[PDB]
Amino acid sequence: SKENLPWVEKYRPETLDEVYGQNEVITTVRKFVDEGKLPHLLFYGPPGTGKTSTIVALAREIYGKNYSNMVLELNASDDRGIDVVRNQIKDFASTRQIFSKGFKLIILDEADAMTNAAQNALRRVIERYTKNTRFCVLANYAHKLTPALLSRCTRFRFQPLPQEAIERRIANVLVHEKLKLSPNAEKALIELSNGDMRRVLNVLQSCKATLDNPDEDEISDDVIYECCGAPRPSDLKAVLKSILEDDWGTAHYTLNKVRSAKGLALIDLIEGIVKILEDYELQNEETRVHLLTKLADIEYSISKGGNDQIQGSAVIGAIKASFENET
Amino acid sequence: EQWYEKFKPNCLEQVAIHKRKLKDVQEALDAMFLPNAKHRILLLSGPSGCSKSTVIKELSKILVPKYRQNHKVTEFRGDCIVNDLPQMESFSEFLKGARYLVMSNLSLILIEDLPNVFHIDTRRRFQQLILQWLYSSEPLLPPLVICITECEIPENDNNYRKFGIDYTFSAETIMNKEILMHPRLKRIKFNPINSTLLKKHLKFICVQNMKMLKEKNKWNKRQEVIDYIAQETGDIRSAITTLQFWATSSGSLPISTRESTISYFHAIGKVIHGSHSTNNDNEMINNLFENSNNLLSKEDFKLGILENYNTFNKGEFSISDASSIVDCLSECDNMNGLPESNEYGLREVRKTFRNISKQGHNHGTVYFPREWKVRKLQNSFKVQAEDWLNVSLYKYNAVHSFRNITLEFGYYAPLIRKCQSYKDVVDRIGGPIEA
Amino acid sequence: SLWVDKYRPKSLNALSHNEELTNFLKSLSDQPRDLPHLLLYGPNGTGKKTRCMALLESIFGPGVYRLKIDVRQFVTASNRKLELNVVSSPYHLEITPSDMGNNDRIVIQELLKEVAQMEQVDFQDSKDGLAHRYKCVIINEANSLTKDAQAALRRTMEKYSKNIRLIMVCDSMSPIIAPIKSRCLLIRCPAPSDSEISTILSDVVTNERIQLETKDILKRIAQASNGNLRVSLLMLESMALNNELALKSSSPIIKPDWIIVIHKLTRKIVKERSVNSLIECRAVLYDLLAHCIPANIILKELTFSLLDVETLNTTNKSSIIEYSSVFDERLSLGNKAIFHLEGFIAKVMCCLD
Amino acid sequence: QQPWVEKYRPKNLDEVTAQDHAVTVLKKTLKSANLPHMLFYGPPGTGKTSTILALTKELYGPDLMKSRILELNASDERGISIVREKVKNFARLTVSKPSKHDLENYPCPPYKIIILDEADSMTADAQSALRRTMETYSGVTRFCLICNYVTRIIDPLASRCSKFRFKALDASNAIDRLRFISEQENVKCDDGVLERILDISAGDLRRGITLLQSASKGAQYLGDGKNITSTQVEELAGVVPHDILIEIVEKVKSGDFDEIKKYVNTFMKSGWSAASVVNQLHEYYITNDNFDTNFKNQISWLLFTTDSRLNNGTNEHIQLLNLLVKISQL
Amino acid sequence: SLQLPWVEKYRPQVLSDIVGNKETIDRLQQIAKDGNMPHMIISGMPGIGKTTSVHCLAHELLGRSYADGVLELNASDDRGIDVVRNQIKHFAQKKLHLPPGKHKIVILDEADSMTAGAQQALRRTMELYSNSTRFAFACNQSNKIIEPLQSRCAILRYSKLSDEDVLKRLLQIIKLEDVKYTNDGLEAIIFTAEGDMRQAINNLQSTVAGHGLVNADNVFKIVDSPHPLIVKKMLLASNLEDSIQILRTDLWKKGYSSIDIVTTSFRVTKNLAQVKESVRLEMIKEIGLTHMRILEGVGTYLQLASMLAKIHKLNNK
DNA sequence: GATACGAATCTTTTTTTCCGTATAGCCGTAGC
DNA sequence: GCTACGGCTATACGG
DNA sequence: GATTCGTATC
Ligand SMILES: Nc1ncnc2c1ncn2[C@@H]1O[C@H](COP(=O)(O)OP(=O)(O)OP(O)(O)=S)[C@@H](O)[C@H]1O
Ligand SMILES: Nc1ncnc2c1ncn2[C@@H]1O[C@H](COP(=O)(O)OP(=O)(O)OP(O)(O)=S)[C@@H](O)[C@H]1O
Ligand SMILES: Nc1ncnc2c1ncn2[C@@H]1O[C@H](COP(=O)(O)OP(=O)(O)OP(O)(O)=S)[C@@H](O)[C@H]1O
Ligand SMILES: Nc1ncnc2c1ncn2[C@@H]1O[C@H](COP(=O)(O)OP(=O)(O)OP(O)(O)=S)[C@@H](O)[C@H]1O
Ligand SMILES: Nc1ncnc2c1ncn2[C@@H]1O[C@H](COP(=O)(O)OP(=O)(O)O)[C@@H](O)[C@H]1O
Ligand SMILES: [Mg+2]
Ligand SMILES: [Mg+2]
Ligand SMILES: [Mg+2]
Ligand SMILES: [Mg+2]
Repeated sequence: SKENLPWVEKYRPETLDEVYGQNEVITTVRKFVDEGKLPHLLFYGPPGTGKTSTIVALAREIYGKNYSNMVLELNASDDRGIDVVRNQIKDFASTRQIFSKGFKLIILDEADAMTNAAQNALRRVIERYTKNTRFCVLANYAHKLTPALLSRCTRFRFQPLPQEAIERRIANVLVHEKLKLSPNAEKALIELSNGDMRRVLNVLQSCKATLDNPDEDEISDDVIYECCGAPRPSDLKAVLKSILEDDWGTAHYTLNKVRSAKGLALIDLIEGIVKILEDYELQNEETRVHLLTKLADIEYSISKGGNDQIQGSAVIGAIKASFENET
Repeated sequence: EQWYEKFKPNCLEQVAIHKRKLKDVQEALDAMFLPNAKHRILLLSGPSGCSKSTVIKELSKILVPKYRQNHKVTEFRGDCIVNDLPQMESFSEFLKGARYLVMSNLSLILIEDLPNVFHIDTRRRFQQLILQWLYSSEPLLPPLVICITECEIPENDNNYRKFGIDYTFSAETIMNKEILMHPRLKRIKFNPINSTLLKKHLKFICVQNMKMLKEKNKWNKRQEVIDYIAQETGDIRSAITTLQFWATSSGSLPISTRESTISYFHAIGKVIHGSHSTNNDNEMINNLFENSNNLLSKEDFKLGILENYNTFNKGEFSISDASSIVDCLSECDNMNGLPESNEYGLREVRKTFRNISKQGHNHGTVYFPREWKVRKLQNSFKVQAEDWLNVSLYKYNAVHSFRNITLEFGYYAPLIRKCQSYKDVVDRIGGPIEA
Repeated sequence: SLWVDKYRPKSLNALSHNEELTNFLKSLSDQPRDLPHLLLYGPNGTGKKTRCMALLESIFGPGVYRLKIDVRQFVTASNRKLELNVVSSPYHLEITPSDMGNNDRIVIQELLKEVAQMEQVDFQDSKDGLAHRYKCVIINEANSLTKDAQAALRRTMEKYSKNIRLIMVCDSMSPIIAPIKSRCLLIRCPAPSDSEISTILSDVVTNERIQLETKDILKRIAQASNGNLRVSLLMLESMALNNELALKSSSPIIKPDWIIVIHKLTRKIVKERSVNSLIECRAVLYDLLAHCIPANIILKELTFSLLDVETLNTTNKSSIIEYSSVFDERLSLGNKAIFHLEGFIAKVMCCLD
Repeated sequence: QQPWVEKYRPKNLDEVTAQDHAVTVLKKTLKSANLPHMLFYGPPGTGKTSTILALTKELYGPDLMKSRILELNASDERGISIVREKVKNFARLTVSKPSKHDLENYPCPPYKIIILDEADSMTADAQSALRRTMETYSGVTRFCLICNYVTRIIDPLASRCSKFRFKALDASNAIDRLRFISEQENVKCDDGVLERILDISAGDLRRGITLLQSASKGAQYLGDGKNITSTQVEELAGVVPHDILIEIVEKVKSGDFDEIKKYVNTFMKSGWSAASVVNQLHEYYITNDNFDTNFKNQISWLLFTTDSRLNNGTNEHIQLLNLLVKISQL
Repeated sequence: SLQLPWVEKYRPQVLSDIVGNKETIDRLQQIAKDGNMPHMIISGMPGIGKTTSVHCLAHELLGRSYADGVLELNASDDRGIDVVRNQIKHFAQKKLHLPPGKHKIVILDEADSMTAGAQQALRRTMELYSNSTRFAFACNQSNKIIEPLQSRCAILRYSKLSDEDVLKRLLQIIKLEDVKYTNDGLEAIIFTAEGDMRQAINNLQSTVAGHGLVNADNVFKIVDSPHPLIVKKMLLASNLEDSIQILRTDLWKKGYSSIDIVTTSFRVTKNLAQVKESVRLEMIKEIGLTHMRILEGVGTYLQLASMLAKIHKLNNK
C-alpha cells in the first residue's frame, strides 16, 4: 500500500526523530510536550521544510491513538470563513475532551489563505478556550496574517534544509530503495534542491526510473541532469567564457550549440550565469547594477513568453555591455 | 449624568448653531407648518454633533404649540420589533400612522434613527416610501424632518461589491435624485460648530462647574484646554465629553478628542497645495493614507488629481512639471491598484507642487472629474449604434461590427442616408464631434 | 443598400484584388474534409470577412449568406443577464465575443462548447461528409479577447475538431496568444494596391453611372483610403451623392470627422505648448473617447499626424515615436486610457518646446 | 478525413518523439505503481497533452478511462468552489473495481488521475486549495498539471509536483517525425524542405505539421506533380521575402526619418506580422560580420524591448517604426 | 498537561498589575474607585493591555454583580444588527440594583470588525439607555468605529509599551516562576518583543522551555531579530555589495518569502528617516514594480537583487 | 476702518457574507 | 379512522 | 485645502 505511493508521501516523517534540519524547533517542542504545557504555535518557513510533518508527528506524540477525536485539522481545501470559525472551531474548543489527553489541538494549515474577518474572529477563540485547546498556525507568507493573530502565537521559523539534513535523508532513501548515488550526483541534487526535501525525493524517483537497471547501477550527475533537464556546471562556464571573451558571432554559435545539445532552456542558463557571476569580484559597482537589472527584465520577459533567440541575444548583449564598464 | 446630557440647552439661545443657519432653519420650519406648504420634507444633512436634532427639538417646542388646533416630536424607533410585522414594513406602518398627526393632533415627525439602509431592499423601500410621501395626494400632511449624519463608512465588507452606501453614509447614497431634487423637499446642509460658539458653550459649562474645577486646582488652565478643544474638534458632544473627562481627572492624561475624516476635495487640496499643520510631506501623506485609505484607494481620486492639478496657479506653471505629473499617474495606472501605486502618485504630485510653490500664487478652483459624463455619453453612443445596426438589418440585409461602426458608420452612413433623403436613421451616431 | 455591401463578392471567383490568396483559398476548399482552423490576419477592410464568406460558400455551397440573428442570453457568476447577438447560417455561425466585454470567457465556455459538443449527426451521416458534418464558427475581432477566452478555446477547438472548425478574422495578431496561433493556419491578407482599388471603383461607377470626369478622382480616393476598400467605397458614395452624382477633379475627398479633429489637435499641440493647451487637449480627447473610439487608434492617428508636420525636425519625430511606443505599451497594460493619452501629449509638448 | 495535427496525434508513449527524459520515466511507472504528481511545462506544441493522453490510455484502457480519469481544462470553470468541491470529491472517491479483461490486458494501477490542463490560468487561491487535496489523497488519486508558464504555478504546488520539462521540437529532434508524416501522406518535397518548416516553426511541431498540410493542399491543387520548395513554405508561413528585408535594412542605413516612415507605412499594408520581421532583422543583424560589438550589443537590447512590447498586444506599426528609427540612429 | 501558558497564567487580575500607560491606568483606577464610568473607546497596537484593562475595570467596578452586569461581545460571537437590536437592547433595558455611581458595562471587544448597521443601531442603543449601561469599545484602529459612535465616547489611546514596563513585568514573572536569566538575555527578549508584552512572555517561555537560562545566545537561537529591522538595514546600505549580502544571508537563506520582504520594504520606506522625499517616492515606485513582478509569478532572488540595485542607483545619483 | 472668521462651492458613474423575504414540506384539525 | 389544506417552520437564494 | 462673498467685532 505504501509502496505504491510517491516518494514525497511515502517518506513522510511519522515521529519527531525523523524530522531533520530543524533542530532548535524540535528540541523546543519536545520539551514543551515533556512539560505538558504546549503554547499556541506558529510555524513559518519555505515550502517543503517540514512544518506539517512536524505538527502531525507532534500531535501523534501528544495524543497517541486519540489523534482522531482530539485534533481538528482545517486547511485551504476546506472552507474557513467567518461562519466556519464561529461554529465549527468554537464548538470544538468549547466542548470537553472526554478527559482523554487534557487539552485539544486545532491545526490551521495554510492559514495565509484565510480571510481577515476569520483571523480576527479567531483571536477571542484562541485566548478564551486556551485552557482546553491550543492552536497551531502553519503559514508560508506572514504578510497575509493579521498582526494580532501573530501576537497571540509563538513563532517558530523553519529554516531551509541544510546540506547535512539532505544528505542524512538521502542516505535513508537510498538504503530503503537499494539505490547507489555518486558523490557528485549528491552534490548536484543538493545544489538543485534549494532547501526542499520534496524536490529531492521527486528528482530521486525520476533518477531511479531513468536507470535501465535500478540495482547494480549508480546514479551519476549525468543521469540527474538528464532527468531534471538542467545545464551541466561546464556548459554554463563555457557559455559565460564565450560571452565574456569571444566575439558576437562565436558566442552566439556557442550558446545555440550548448542549448541544442541537450534541449536546454534559457531560464536555467540565466539562473546559472547569475549564480556564477554573483561570486565575481566586480570593481565598478555599475557592472552589477546593469547586470542584475537587465537580467531581471529578461527573466521577467521569458516568464511571459516571446521569441527565444531574441532573448538569448539580449542576454549576451546585456552581459557584454555590462562588462564594458568594468574595463 | 454625562455633561452633554445634564448641560443640554433649555431654549434656542443655548444651542450651538450659527445665527444665519438658525434663521434659515427657523423660517423653513415655520413655512412647513402652514396649511398648504410648498415644502413637505426638511432634510437636514451634516456631520455628527452639529445640533441638527438639538435645534429641531427646541424649535418644535415653540412651533408645535402655536399651530396645534385645540408640544414635542414623534421620533421613529427602528429597534422596535413588534410581533406581526415584517422588518421592512416597520417604517411603512410608522409613516402610515404618522400622517394622522395633523390638526388637533399635530406633531413634527423627526426621523433621526433611520431604518437599516445598508441592506438594499429596505433602502429601496425607504426611498419609495419617501417618494410616496412627497407625491402624496393628502390635502394636509404633518411636517416631516429627516436628519442624516454624514459619516464615512469604514473599511469593511471585503467584497468588491462596495456600493456608495458602502463608502459614505450621506444623503446622496441613501436618497435618490428624485427625492433630492424634488420641489417639495428642502435641504439645509449643516456645518461643523465654529470655534467661537464652542468656546462660549464650554466656558458656560465651566462657570457652571467652577466649584469642582477650582477644588481640583484646575481653573486657571481652563482657558488653554477650552481653546485646544475648540481648535481640535467641531463636535459639541465630543467637546463636552472631553471637557468632562479632563475635569473629572486628577492627573496629566493628555487631551484627546474624536477623529474626523477629510473631504474628497479637501484631500485633493492637501495633495496639491499641502497642509498648513505640517511642512513634512511624508508625515502628511502617511496620515492621509492611514486615516482615509477608503478614499485614497478609489480611482476617482487619481482621476481628480489629473483633473485638478492645473489649478495650482490657474494653469501657469512649467510644462515639464505637468508632464512629470501625468507620466507618473500613467505609470501608477499600470500597477493594478497596488498600495505602492497611490503612495507613489500622491507623493510625486506633492513633490512636484512643492518645489514650484512660490509665495503669492493665486490658485484656482478644483472640480470633480467628468469621466462619468464620458461614460454616460458612451452608453448613449452604444444605444444609438445598436439602433443603427438593428434598423439597418432588415431594410438592407447587412451585418457590421461595432468597431467598424465607431470608425466609418456614424459619419459616412448618416452622410449617405440624409443625402438620399434630401431628394431609417439620418443623424450622426452619438452626436457631432466638437473641436 | 450601401455600395460596400451591394458590390460585395459573394463567391471565390468574384474576388479580384489578390490572386495568390484566392488560389490558396481554392486549394483549401478543394478538399474541405481536412480543413484546419484558420486565422485570417491583415489590414482592416482588405476583404478578410468577404474571403471567409466566399470560402464558406465554396465549401458548403450557396446559402451561407442567408443570415438570421438569434438573440442569446447568458448569466455570469453574480446573476446578471448579459446578451450577445449570434448571427447564424444553416452551415456556419458568427459571434463577436468582444461586444460583451471582459465576460467573453463565459460566452466561449458555454456557447462554443455547446456547439462543439453537438455532433451535427443530421440524417445518418455517421461516417463523414464534406459539408454539414463539421461546423464553421467565425470569431470576428479575435484581437479583443481578454487572454482568458483564448485559454478556453485551446482545448475546445482541439478536442472537438471533428464536429467544429473555427475561422477567426483579426488584424495585427499581436494580442493573440501563442497557443492559439499554434493550433491555427495563419492566412495573411495584404491590402489592395491603388490600381486594384481604382479598378474596383471603376467597376462600381460603371454599374452605377456617376459621370466620372477623370479617372484620377478614383485614384485620389484610393490614396486617401490608405488600403481600406470599405472606406474608399464609402467616400465614393459620399462624393457621389454630395455632388449630384457627378465627380469632378476639384471634388474634395471626404474624411472622417474624428480624423479632422485629431489633425486639429495635432496643429494645436504644434502651435501651443502650455498647461492650458494641455487641458484643452484633454477636453478634445474626452470628446473623442465619448464617441466609443478606441484609445489605441487615437494614439496611432495622433502620432502619425504629428509625424506629418513639416516644421518638426528629425530629433523631435524620433522622440514622438518613442513616446508613442512607450504610451502604447502603457495603454495596453492599463485600465483608464485618459492618463496615457494625456501623458503622451504632455511629453510631446515638453519635447517640441 | 481529419486535420493532420489530429490524425497524427501520438496514441502510445512510443510515438512521442524528442521527449525521452520524461517518457522513459513515465513508461517505468507502467510496471510499477508509484506514479508521482506531475507538472508538465514547456513551449506550446511540444507534446504535453498527447503524452498524458497516451499514458492514461496505456494505464487504464478505454473502458476504465471513463471511471478513473477526471480532466479539467480552461474551457470549464475552475474557481475556488470547483476546486474545493468537485476535485476534492473526485479525489475522495474510491478506486473502481477493474474488470477481468482490464486486469488481464492493462496494468490497472490502484489510483486515479486528475488532469488539470492549462493550469497557468487558475488563480492563486484555487491552486492553494489543491495542496492538501493532493497530499491527503495521494495514495488513491494522482494529479497532473499541464502549463506553458511554470511561473504562474505557485511554489507550494510546484514543490509537490514532479517537474517534467518538454523540450522545444527543432529540426534536429523532430525531423524523423516530420519525414514519417510526409511519407505516409505521400508529400513530395525538395532537399532542405522539412528542415525549413521546422526552422520557421520555432519549437512547435503542431505548426510545422499544419504548415506541411497547407503546402500539400496547394501542391495537389496545382496538379503538376512537382516537389514542394522552401520558397512556397516561406510564402505560406508569413516569412518576409529577403528582397523586402534588404530594402528595409537599406532604408535604415540611410537614416532619413521620412523615407523609413513611408516605407513602414507601405509595408504595414502588405499584412506582414511584426514579430516575424523583427525576428528576421534579428538574424540579419546579429549574424552579420559587418557590424561591431557595440552595435550588436545595443541592437540586441533594442530588439528585446521591441519584442517584449509586441508580446503585450501593442500596435505593430508604431513599434516597428520606432525600432527601425532606433536602428537608423545606432 | 494542565499547566496554563504564561500569557494566560500571568494575565493581570487588578488594574495595579497593568504596566505601561501610567496616566491612563491611573485614570482607570479613578474610574474604578468613583464609579461614574463614561462611554470609552480604547485603541492601540495589539498586546499592550487594552482588553485586560477593560476587563479589570469592569471587575473592580462591579464585583459580585459582574455576572449579571457585564455583557461581553467580541468578534468570535455573532454581532449583527439583530444581536444589537435584541440581546444588547434587552441587556440595556434590564434593571439591576447596583451600588451608587455604578452602571452596567457592555464590553464590545474588537469593535473595529463590527458591521455598519450594527454600529448605527448602537447609536440609538446608547442614546436611549445611557443612564443605566455604559459601553466600552476596545479596538486596534479607532477609525473603524463610526464618528457618530465616537462622538458619544471618551477616546483613550494606549501607546506602545516602553522597555522599562516590559522589563518590570518580565522580572515579576521571572520572580514568580523562578527562572534563570542574565541582563543581556532580558535585553534581547525586550528587543525582539518590539513593545509587545504577549510576544515577550511567549519568547521568554520558549527560551526557558528550550534551554532554561535566558541569555542572548539561547534567546537568539530560538527567537529571531525583527525582520523589519533587517529590511531597514538592507535598504539603508551605502554600497550594493553588502545590501545584497544582507538580503541573501539574513532574509533569503533564513526562510523569509520574497513577497514578505517586498511588503516589509514598503512599510520601512514609508517610515524611513533622513531620506529625501524624491528618493523615497522613487524607492516606493521600485518596490511597487518588484511587488507586481512577485505577484505575477516571478518570485526569484534576481528580482530582489534588481530592486536593490535600482535603489542604490537612485541613491548614488 | 482692518481683519479674523465663517459659509458656499469645488462630486459622482471573482469571492464572500448577511439580512430579510420567498417558498415548499410536514403537522393539526374540521369535516363529511 | 382518514384525508386535504392552511399555518408554522427550515433552508437556499438576491442584492 | 483653495477662492470669493458676507458679516461682527474690536
Ligand atoms: N525535515 C524533514 N525530514 C524529512 N522529510 C522531510 C522534511 N521536511 C520535509 N520532508 C518531506 O517533504 C514532504 C513535504 O513536507 P510537508 O511537511 O508535508 O510540507 P511543508 O514542509 O510544511 O511545506 P508546505 O508549507 O506545507 S508547502 C514530507 O512529506 C516529507 O516527505
Ligand atoms: N449647547 C449645545 N448645543 C447643542 N447640543 C448640545 C449643547 N449642549 C449639549 N448638547 C448635546 O449635544 C448633542 C448634539 O446632538 P445633535 O448634534 O443634535 O445630534 P446629531 O447631530 O444627530 O449627532 P449624531 O449624528 O446623532 S452623533 C445632544 O445630545 C445635545 O443634548
Ligand atoms: N513529440 C511529439 N511527437 C509527435 N507529435 C507531437 C509531438 N509533440 C507535439 N506533437 C503534435 O503536436 C500537436 C499538438 O500537441 P499537443 O500535445 O496536443 O499540444 P500541446 O503540447 O499541449 O501544446 P499546448 O496545448 O498549446 S500547451 C499534435 O498534432 C501532436 O501530434
Ligand atoms: N501592561 C501590561 N502588564 C502586564 N501584562 C500585560 C500588559 N499588557 C499586556 N499584557 C499581557 O498581554 C496578554 C494579553 O494582553 P491583551 O490586553 O489581551 O492584548 P491587547 O492589548 O488587548 O491587544 P489586542 O488588540 O486585544 S490582540 C496577557 O498575557 C497580559 O498579561
Ligand atoms: N475583391 C473584391 N472586389 C470588390 N470588392 C471587395 C473585394 N474585397 C473586398 N471588397 C469590399 O470591401 C468591403 C469591406 O471588406 P471587409 O470584408 O470588411 O474587409 P475586412 O474583413 O478586412 O474588414 C466589402 O463591402 C467589399 O465590397
Ligand atoms: Mg503543509
Ligand atoms: Mg442627535
Ligand atoms: Mg494542450
Ligand atoms: Mg484583546
